[PDB]
Amino acid sequence: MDPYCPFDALDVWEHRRFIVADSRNFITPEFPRDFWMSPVFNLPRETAAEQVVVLQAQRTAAAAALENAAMQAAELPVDIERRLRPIERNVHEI
Amino acid sequence: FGVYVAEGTEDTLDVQMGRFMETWADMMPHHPHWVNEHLTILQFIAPSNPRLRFELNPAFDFFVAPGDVDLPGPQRPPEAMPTVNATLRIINGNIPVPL
Repeated sequence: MDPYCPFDALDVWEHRRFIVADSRNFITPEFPRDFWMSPVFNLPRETAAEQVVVLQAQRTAAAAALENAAMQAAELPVDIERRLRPIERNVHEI
Repeated sequence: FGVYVAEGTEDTLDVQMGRFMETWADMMPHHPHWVNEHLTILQFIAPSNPRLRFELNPAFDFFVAPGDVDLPGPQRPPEAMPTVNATLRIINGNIPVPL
């Protein structure tokens, strides 16, 4: 599991002012790796397929309601022509 | 613990509470310092107090919270860099007891 390395370790005694070829040490945190929990991708409760099914069912319900509105609102011209024509004839009777 | 808020999970509040129980058993790796208010004002003012430099204005609190995380978020705690966030201390009595 350990990444491979030709050099095990050596003894280095750094100074402050004369760090020549200023490197970038790999910093490490101080909290134990036991507190650093492993990652888990929390899967969503629903799937996009179930989303499609539910949204399509809702679209079917909305379309049924819109069709009901259409059949109730398509007769209004029929009401117009059923109500005024007898009255227009009555006015013509004068 | 005291800075993260989660989501409802469409549950019976028993299993939903239940899982929170064991996730809480180890959620705090250490002492959350915000529960240590038994100390007197003398102990509080002392520089060994860590939360001193997280108190700069009476109207707000200063604290560490997950960064780049929208609250509330998924109940499983996301891991990110710790950052500093502040809130409104509306209640004047919410000022720390030593103060």
